[PDB]
Amino acid sequence: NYKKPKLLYCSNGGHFLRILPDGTVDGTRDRSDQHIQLQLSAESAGEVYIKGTETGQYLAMDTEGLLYGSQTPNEECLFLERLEENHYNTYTSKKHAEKNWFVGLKKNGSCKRGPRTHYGQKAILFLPLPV
Ligand SMILES: O=S(=O)(O)OC[C@H]1O[C@@](COS(=O)(=O)O)(O[C@H]2O[C@H](COS(=O)(=O)O)[C@@H](OS(=O)(=O)O)[C@H](OS(=O)(=O)O)[C@H]2OS(=O)(=O)O)[C@@H](OS(=O)(=O)O)[C@@H]1OS(=O)(=O)O
Repeated sequence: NYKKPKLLYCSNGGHFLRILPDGTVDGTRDRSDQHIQLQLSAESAGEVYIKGTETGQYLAMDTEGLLYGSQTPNEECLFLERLEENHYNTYTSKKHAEKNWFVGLKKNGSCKRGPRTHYGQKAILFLPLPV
């Protein structure tokens, strides 16, 4: 929540989180892709935004539970950051917090849906690395 740009790596299937020019969100194993470089920033304590440096779009979660890219920052773009016991990070949707809907990636690299996520899954665990 912080100063240099980062990558976000998910060890479930070995993919980095990725934000595309058309507004779609997925994951990839190709460490050279320019759409995987991210800039995090802190609202207040334990709350963050996540932006793609190349396109300029913000990460968001919609009413059905899927991830997508937004040109303007809004309430659907805010997330709750947690440093877990095993020392990974998790991100929870603010607007849908009463249901425990997480950001996550499937074994095949496409995005998980909010309603299909739980505490304990490999899919929800992320690790920040330097670009
Ligand atoms: O066809 S299976 O019965 O093998 O199910 C595999 C799919 O289930 C997930 C979770 O999907 S969900 O129901 O929408 O939440 O993974 C779950 O099952 C796999 C298989 O292992 S098992 O011993 O046969 O149950 C487990 O992965 S692993 O430990 O074998 O590496 C998952 O455990 S883990 O969280 O990755 O450690 C297990 O998750 S859970 O405890 O039931 O929540 C899907 O994986 S997912 O993409 O991470 O959501 C599997 O979908 S798949 O693309 O067909 O592989």
